[PDB]
Amino acid sequence: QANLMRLKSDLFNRSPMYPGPTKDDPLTVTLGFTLQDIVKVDSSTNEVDLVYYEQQRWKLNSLMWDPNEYGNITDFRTSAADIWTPDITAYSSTRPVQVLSPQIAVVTHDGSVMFIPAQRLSFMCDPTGVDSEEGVTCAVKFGSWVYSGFEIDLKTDTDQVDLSSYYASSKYEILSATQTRQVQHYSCCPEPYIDVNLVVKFRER
Amino acid sequence: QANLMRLKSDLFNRSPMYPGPTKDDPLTVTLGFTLQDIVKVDSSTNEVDLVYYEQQRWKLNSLMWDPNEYGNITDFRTSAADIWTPDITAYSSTRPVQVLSPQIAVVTHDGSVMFIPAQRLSFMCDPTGVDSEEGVTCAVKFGSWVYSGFEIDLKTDTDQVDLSSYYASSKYEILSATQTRQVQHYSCCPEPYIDVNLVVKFRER
Amino acid sequence: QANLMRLKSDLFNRSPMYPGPTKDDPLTVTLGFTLQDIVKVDSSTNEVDLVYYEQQRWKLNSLMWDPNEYGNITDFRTSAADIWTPDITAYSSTRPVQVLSPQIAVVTHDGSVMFIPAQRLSFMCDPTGVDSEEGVTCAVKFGSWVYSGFEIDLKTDTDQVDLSSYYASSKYEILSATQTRQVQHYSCCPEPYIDVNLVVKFRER
Amino acid sequence: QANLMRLKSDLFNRSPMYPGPTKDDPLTVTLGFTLQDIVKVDSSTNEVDLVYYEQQRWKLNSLMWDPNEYGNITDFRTSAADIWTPDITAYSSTRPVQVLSPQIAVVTHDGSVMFIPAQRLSFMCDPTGVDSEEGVTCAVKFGSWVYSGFEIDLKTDTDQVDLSSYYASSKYEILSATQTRQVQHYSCCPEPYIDVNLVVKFRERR
Amino acid sequence: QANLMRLKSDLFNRSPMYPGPTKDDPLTVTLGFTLQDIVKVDSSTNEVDLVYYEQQRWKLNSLMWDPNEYGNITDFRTSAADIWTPDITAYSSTRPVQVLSPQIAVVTHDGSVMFIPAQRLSFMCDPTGVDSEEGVTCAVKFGSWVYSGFEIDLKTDTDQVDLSSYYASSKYEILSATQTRQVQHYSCCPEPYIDVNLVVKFRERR
Ligand SMILES: NC(=O)c1ccc(-c2cc([C@H]3C[C@@H]4CC[C@H]3N4)cnc2F)nc1
Ligand SMILES: NC(=O)c1ccc(-c2cc([C@H]3C[C@@H]4CC[C@H]3N4)cnc2F)nc1
Ligand SMILES: NC(=O)c1ccc(-c2cc([C@H]3C[C@@H]4CC[C@H]3N4)cnc2F)nc1
Ligand SMILES: NC(=O)c1ccc(-c2cc([C@H]3C[C@@H]4CC[C@H]3N4)cnc2F)nc1
Ligand SMILES: NC(=O)c1ccc(-c2cc([C@H]3C[C@@H]4CC[C@H]3N4)cnc2F)nc1
Ligand SMILES: *[C@@H]1O[C@H](CO)[C@@H](O)[C@H](O)[C@H]1NC(C)=O
Ligand SMILES: *[C@@H]1O[C@H](CO)[C@@H](O)[C@H](O)[C@H]1NC(C)=O
Ligand SMILES: *[C@@H]1O[C@H](CO)[C@@H](O)[C@H](O)[C@H]1NC(C)=O
Ligand SMILES: *[C@@H]1O[C@H](CO)[C@@H](O)[C@H](O)[C@H]1NC(C)=O
Ligand SMILES: *[C@@H]1O[C@H](CO)[C@@H](O)[C@H](O)[C@H]1NC(C)=O
Repeated sequence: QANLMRLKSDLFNRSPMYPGPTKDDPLTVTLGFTLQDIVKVDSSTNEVDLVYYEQQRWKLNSLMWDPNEYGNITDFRTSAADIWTPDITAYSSTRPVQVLSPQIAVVTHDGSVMFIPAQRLSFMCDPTGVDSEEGVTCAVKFGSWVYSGFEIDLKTDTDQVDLSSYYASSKYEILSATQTRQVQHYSCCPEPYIDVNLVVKFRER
Repeated sequence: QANLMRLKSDLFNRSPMYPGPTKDDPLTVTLGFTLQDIVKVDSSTNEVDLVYYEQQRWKLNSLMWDPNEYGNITDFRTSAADIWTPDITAYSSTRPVQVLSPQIAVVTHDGSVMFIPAQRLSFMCDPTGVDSEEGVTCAVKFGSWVYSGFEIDLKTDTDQVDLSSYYASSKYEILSATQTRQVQHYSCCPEPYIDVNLVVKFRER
Repeated sequence: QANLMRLKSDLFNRSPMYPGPTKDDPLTVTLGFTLQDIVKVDSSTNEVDLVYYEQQRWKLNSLMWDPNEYGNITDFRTSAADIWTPDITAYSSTRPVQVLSPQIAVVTHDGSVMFIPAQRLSFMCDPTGVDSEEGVTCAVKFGSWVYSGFEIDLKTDTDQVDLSSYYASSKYEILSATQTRQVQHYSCCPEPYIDVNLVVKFRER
Repeated sequence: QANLMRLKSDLFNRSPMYPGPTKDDPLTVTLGFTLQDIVKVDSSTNEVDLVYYEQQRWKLNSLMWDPNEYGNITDFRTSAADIWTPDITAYSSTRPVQVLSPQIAVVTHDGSVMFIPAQRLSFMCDPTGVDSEEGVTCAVKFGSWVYSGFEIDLKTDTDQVDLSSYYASSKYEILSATQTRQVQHYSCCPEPYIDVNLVVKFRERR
Repeated sequence: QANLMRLKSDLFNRSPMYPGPTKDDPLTVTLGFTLQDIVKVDSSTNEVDLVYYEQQRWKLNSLMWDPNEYGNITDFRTSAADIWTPDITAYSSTRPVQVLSPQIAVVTHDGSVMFIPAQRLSFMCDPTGVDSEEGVTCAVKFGSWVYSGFEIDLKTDTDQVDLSSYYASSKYEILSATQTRQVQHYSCCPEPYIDVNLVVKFRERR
């Protein structure tokens, strides 16, 4: 307890909070999805609801420490309000995301942060044909809402979505699920934005 | 990091917050809409639900800085709670607006602020005839709830709503969409209020 | 800006907040309704939903100032959390009221305050007969929940509800709408409570 | 204004907040219900929705004052966040309670507090037979969730629920409504807990 | 009052908050469920809704005190925001948990804490066959979301879920209900996580 209280005090009480990334000190966030369930499709509004968790990983110099000065602590859990977190947003959602897990992240001595929020998302998707053998494909882009590619870049560790926790008695079975980095240009804005495109192909079980 | 922390400290910790516009120092807010989806119509209550994002832009002297005094920083991202934002309100909503994007704005060295909230809005609209070839037209006014034209004026850069992110497999297709400045007089109040009228004509796809 | 920051500082930072009205210093609140839409009726639960805005007006000595000492400022906008507001409550609601406008009031140099919240209210009302020529009548009382007539009195400027913003394509048309001061006694309590009774007569369009 | 600001400052800024009742300084809370409407029944989930207000009354020494030292003020209104309030909970609810009135209480010079929250409650109730002449009976217990009878006791002033504000055009009419003190033992916990059992008998209006 | 205000001040104002368990100072949380109602099943989405309360118990050195230094106070009630509480999470929920009881815990002089939140949970469950004599079985794992078995361990006092407060007029009857410790490995993570698996077998009332 004593060593950890001291470490947290030194990282969070002694400085102002990290103000986020800049063009001079950009940040790369690693994203990965673990898909748990396609809960419902609404064919009258073209909305689909997913439950998943989203692994987020980044690294800051201001969160480094030497374990020997703090009783060999290599990592700790902390409330996500104590730290900056990236503003990763689904681009075609139709409702506010519902949070299904505690807002707690893990910080490691090299300055890396891992944050794995579980979410339920409603997004735009036409499920016509879901009851056929071929199924339907739907897609949703995840990226920073406010930072361009000059401040936040994204990457994945793999292009395969993790399906090993997928609910075996779901109404829908997954035929494939990929997660892929893309670059986008928008009408509002001259600079490239980065996203990860989650593409899921599914049908009725 | 260091230069930005210093800049934010100088703009926000050294003064009281901007108390909003006055008759002596009025403010012009530029509005523009990007329509993403007409999600649903309810013909039994005459309510329609849109998903869009609303570009808001204004300029304050108290947010100016010289880039050379702060490591050539020309702009930064900041929480919308750190700054004043205009109280832009839909005049015929039937539910509280749901916020679909992070509450983060971008401030530029000339004192200009850009804020682009994504929203889902339920508003008053009769969808009878939506299943015909001619479609239906619906309209909603956006403006300040509490400031008259003597404190807040509005403008648009174009009268065409941006449709380039419109969901291609929506239940509804858009025939036209305009955004137009207007002046209104109300029973309660002797002074002109300004709004932007969003007029959307649509039908079943 | 400078004059207004100074005025707000002198009214709000230099004293404790107004603790509300007393028997020695009672307060009169003026109420008026502007009815926008009867959104739905539920004949299986006897609930009706209205959208309206409610004009509230009162006057305090502690909010007076001389305009000449503050750059000729005659009024200003301020967050409703910065000031006391009356606890006006619908007496037959079935859900929490939903707030559809920003919580911002206007204070004038004579000490008068105006606050105009837009609301959606579900309340108790039997809509049987709404589809006939004669229509139905429904009523809801608005008053302080906790202050009797010895601390808060109410009045209206007119007994006619403002119908000039009523949605022209509503499912329901308004035949009449009145707002009238009344005195009530309740089982819990020996002292008179004051309310304004909103009586609306309507039918299917 | 001046006298009241001064009184509130003396009661709330000069001390730490009341930490709640103890075995040495127990508290009696008086409860009473005023039933406004049975809004709906759901026979597919066995849930019923009531709208009521709940009168709560208790007394603390730390809220006493002499009226003569404060301009003859005998009582005042204050936000319920400024004071401790009892944690009265429905024991068979199926949704969070919805609050329909402002969170404001009235404190009197003898140290007594009155707080009357209006609420909408969904609770467990089988409405099968509601459309008959005999109706259905449903019941819900209200009590402290965390304090036993050694710290919080409950009482009623009357066993009759107040029906004088009952909505006359409700879908349901009330045949009877009682509010009655009871003592319960729970498996988790060695002390008796006190509740008030609200029993309502109703049917479809005819 | 005076002794308790003093005790609370000494435990909460004089130090920083407990930063949670570590590999060097791990923590064991005891869990137990009391099932009140299966409120609904949705066979079109495979979601089931339960109402229960979850008894949580743990022990910290930093919450110890000697009763003789504080007027023989052996325990007290305190807001759950004043203390650390474990981040126990259902692993197959489809909605945020709804809280049905006040967020108040009880701390005892030996440093032990008891916290008993009542909750409504929607979780993944196929109710096909619920209308038969054999019924359906459904399961949900409860565990820390962020702490592995090296920081938080779990146990139960019994493997039988408490059914003595189960609503007698529910749409569903319970045939059996167990609560059992398990060890899991996940794709994200090399270290063991501990959970308690709540297994409930039920059918439509007949
Ligand atoms: N260079 C600048 O001054 C500046 C100003 C504002 C923004 C911005 C951009 C976005 C949109 C870009 C992408 C598509 C829709 C939103 N996400 C959202 N919010 C913002 F504040 N970006 C850059
Ligand atoms: N001249 C004054 O002292 C004053 C006082 C109050 C208001 C005001 C006006 C409005 C309504 C005007 C428009 C239509 C409905 C609302 N938005 C809302 N909230 C307000 F506080 N405006 C000016
Ligand atoms: N004389 C006193 O000490 C005192 C105490 C409490 C109240 C009070 C009254 C009400 C009810 C009056 C009206 C009908 C139902 C509620 N609204 C609600 N909340 C309250 F706190 N009024 C006066
Ligand atoms: N003597 C003690 O150490 C102790 C500890 C905890 C509790 C307690 C009891 C309850 C339950 C008792 C009743 C049935 C369910 C809940 N309401 C809830 N929350 C609590 F914190 N009571 C006593
Ligand atoms: N020491 C580390 O490198 C590390 C990093 C992150 C996490 C973590 C793990 C989890 C998942 C474990 C279990 C199954 C899915 C989630 N709950 C959630 N939130 C977290 F922050 N644990 C360990
Ligand atoms: C930390 O590491 C070193 C061994 O390299 C050891 O001397 C020390 O005692 C360890 N643990 C603590 C709690 O200090
Ligand atoms: C800032 O601008 C000057 C002038 O062009 C440049 O020479 C200097 O290297 C810049 N400093 C930075 C990017 O920190
Ligand atoms: C205030 O009023 C006087 C008299 O009309 C005028 O001369 C002065 O310019 C006004 N404005 C300010 C900011 O003092
Ligand atoms: C309190 O009431 C008495 C009436 O008996 C009166 O004389 C006195 O003025 C009042 N006190 C104050 C401080 O107003
Ligand atoms: C605590 O209990 C003792 C008996 O052991 C009693 O005599 C004393 O009055 C109590 N109060 C204290 C120690 O403050």
